[PDB]
Amino acid sequence: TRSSVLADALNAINNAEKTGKRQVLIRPSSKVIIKFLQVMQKHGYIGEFEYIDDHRSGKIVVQLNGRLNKCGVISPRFNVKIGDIEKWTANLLPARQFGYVILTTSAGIMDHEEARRKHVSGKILGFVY
Amino acid sequence: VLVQDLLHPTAASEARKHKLKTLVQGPRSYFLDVKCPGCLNITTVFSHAQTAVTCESCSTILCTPTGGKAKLSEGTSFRRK
Amino acid sequence: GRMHSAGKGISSSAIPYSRNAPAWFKLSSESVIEQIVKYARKGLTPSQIGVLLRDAHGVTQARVITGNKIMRILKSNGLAPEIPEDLYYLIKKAVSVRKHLERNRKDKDAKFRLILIESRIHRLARYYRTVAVLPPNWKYESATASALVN
Amino acid sequence: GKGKPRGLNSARKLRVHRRNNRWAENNYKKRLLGTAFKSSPFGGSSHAKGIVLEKLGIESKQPNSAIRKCVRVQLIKNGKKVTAFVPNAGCLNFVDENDEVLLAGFGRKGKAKGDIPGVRFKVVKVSGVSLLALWKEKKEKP
RNA sequence: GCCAGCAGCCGCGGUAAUUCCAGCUCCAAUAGCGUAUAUUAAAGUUGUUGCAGUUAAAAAGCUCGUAGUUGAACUUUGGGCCCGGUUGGCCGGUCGGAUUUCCAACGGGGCCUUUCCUUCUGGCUAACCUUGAGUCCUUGUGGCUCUUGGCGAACCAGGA
RNA sequence: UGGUUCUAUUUUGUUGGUUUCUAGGACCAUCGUAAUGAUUAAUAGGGACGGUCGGGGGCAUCAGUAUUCAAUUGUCAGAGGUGAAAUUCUUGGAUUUAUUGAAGACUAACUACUGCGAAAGCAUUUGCCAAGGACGUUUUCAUUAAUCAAGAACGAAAGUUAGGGGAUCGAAGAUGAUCAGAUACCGUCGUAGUCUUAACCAUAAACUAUGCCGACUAGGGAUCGGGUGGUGUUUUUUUAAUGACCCACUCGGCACCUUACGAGAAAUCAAAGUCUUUGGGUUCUGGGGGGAGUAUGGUCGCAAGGCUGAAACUUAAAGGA
Repeated sequence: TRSSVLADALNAINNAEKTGKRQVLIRPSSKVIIKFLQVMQKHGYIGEFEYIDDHRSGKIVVQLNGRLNKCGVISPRFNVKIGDIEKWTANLLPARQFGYVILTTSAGIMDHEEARRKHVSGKILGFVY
Repeated sequence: VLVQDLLHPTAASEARKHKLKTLVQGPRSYFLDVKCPGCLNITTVFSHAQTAVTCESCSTILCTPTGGKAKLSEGTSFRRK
Repeated sequence: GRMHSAGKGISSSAIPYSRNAPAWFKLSSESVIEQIVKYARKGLTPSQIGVLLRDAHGVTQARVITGNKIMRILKSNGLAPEIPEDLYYLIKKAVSVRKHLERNRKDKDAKFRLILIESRIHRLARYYRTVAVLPPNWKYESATASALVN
Repeated sequence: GKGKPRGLNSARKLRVHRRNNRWAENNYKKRLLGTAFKSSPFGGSSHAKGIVLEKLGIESKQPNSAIRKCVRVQLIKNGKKVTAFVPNAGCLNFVDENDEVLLAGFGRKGKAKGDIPGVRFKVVKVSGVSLLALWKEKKEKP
């Protein structure tokens, strides 16, 4: 089916952006996703993005920059311990600096560098660069 | 096209595009207040019948069901709504 | 894409957004209640009720006009039927097929299709297990359908 | 969605569908029946004692001609009957019939070396004193 | 002169053989060399690190499945004050190391910003919200002697 | 806050047993304390709904037409057949023609870089029967999903078991040809089989000789299926309406071109790319060439046979581009 949501829309967003679409439309709207973008956005990777409701599981427009390089969903959703992310960054982030791996705790549908300032960890859904 | 407002496009592009994509979905079918000539009565019929409905009781006939839209008889004002 | 063939059909209804009223319709809610409950004993099935309601009188769905969903209502009134209606057409199909298999044991297409169909049923019968709407144990039995309806 | 189950509860079906696979890979074949103990000469070894029979002559495989020097043995164990191969010179001479010889592999496993056919061993010692010496003349024989 | 013979493999030898037998001559190890066997590295030709599977040897005929194996994200972040370590500079303070102001790095305990610290009965207090007195000296948040109201986790020891 | 219920340290000598004093358990109702308490809803899933789509399946009808045969209908020499032949039919007038008939077999052209199915595989027509993909969706449930040793459906044809069918082809068998031979190629007949019901077998170059999930890289122009928009093309009927059409857009296909930034032994590859800068998830397989997918055991089958699968021995190449 559609067996999983976040995935489906994400992939189309790394298949809009590749071609230089300035944007996207994506179907099944969640909370999950709303939250996901709200992380991405804070970090300078998209803008605006103009929910639309239709009383349904609902559609979401995401205006572009042409920055996005790449935002795969991970995906069992594994478990993770604090000191373990130190394995991930370098197995899927080009650098270190930068470019956020990203995970789901309790607060928080929130990356790892903010995670230090909180000292928390659970399961790791997508990742950006 | 490298870009476009898909929010609101043309009115065009909807009329033609398929019911289930105008973004927010909405039906095409719609209802249709019928004076058989004899009576003044006014029966609320649907554009896609499936049933022919009788008019009110006069026992009259109205509108045959086909693929999609009734074919209504001769008499019938069929003002829409 | 229909669970049995190579077929990816698309076609339902594009309930319209408005939750409340048609407005252009100005008759009463009570009004259609009466009407359904009028209809039922006569010889109904909820599936059909709406069709008949739609094509003739005000309605648009029961749904807007009341705060229920046909059935719910028949069930309050006690007209639900011993069966969940969609089922009582499948089993039927059973009898109506099996019978045809037995005038012409030299027919495969039909055979298969029967099974296929035994299965629609078990799965749909497993669900109207689960959720308290078939007295537990119910199991479907090929041969017991002909004095269950006629 | 490549061919493998992936979500979370897909421990069970994995520790099986490698443990099946491993099979075929030849190596993990030797190590479970492991062959090594039943089949082959040395069984679960590296070296052994044997005592010679004839001094057989085996010509070449062919891009070659080369009439080499081999000896049948009697081991001092399964008894197989083996042949084996000699280095250096004539080397043959220094293996005077029904003498004690110390055998080892041929660094190839199983398999079968260079230009020799069904042949799979070398003569390291004799009497236990080298060959290496009883050809660079650091000892001699009883 | 394709016969003897050598040659781990490629291969020499069928009348001038840089390979055989042997002379001289040189090369390598050298009180130690060779020889055969087994194992290792060589072997990323068993492989988790590190393989190959379009045709080289290999993707099951295709799908469902109980195990096995993996499994989207989200549940205190930030900021606020402290106080101290010991690397690194700037004085060496001096007959090659002792430490202070100047001062970077960097950890780390407090505590507070709505902030569990399983928590009660004592004994425990160890710390200052204390301050009964005050002042050596750079015309003072640079320096610690003292009992009285009041700090509990610096901790004994029974429990819930 | 009762009650209820357990106790069983502690004093009215004390040792033990009623049982009253105080203190710790624990509970159902009970007035009171609370911001009283339920994560998004993954371009993950499953489902419902709506127009749909398709040569996806089965059961039944329906039509084309050829072939063969036979009748009827005519005329009158060879016809057939071939590289060239001959066997073969020829007053018992074939071969041709006319029209009707009968039977089983198949579904032309359309018909393509196109359709749908898990693959095998599926095309005359219509009616039931239930299935399904793709979209559309301010429906729903909420991590249920990925691959899968075990196990279990389907599996071209051939072939088998017993009935039906037995036109045409046509191993086997017979033949005449060719040929040094010809048990083959060429020709004419021909059981069996091809077809179907019901039951077996489970192999294939079952072929993209390319496991699936995913996620990301670089341009295009086609097409099938949807959907959206354009006072868009005709339809003309009076304007619309739809419908075909055009174009714009998209999601999902089935492919194709062009590059090579990459990869490769190369031939070539938008995947065989993101791999010594070596690691997203997991199931199968191979490790020189033969011996040999044999001998053996074990097992499924009535049998054909399948799946499982050695070793001794031999060998310096066998192979790819």
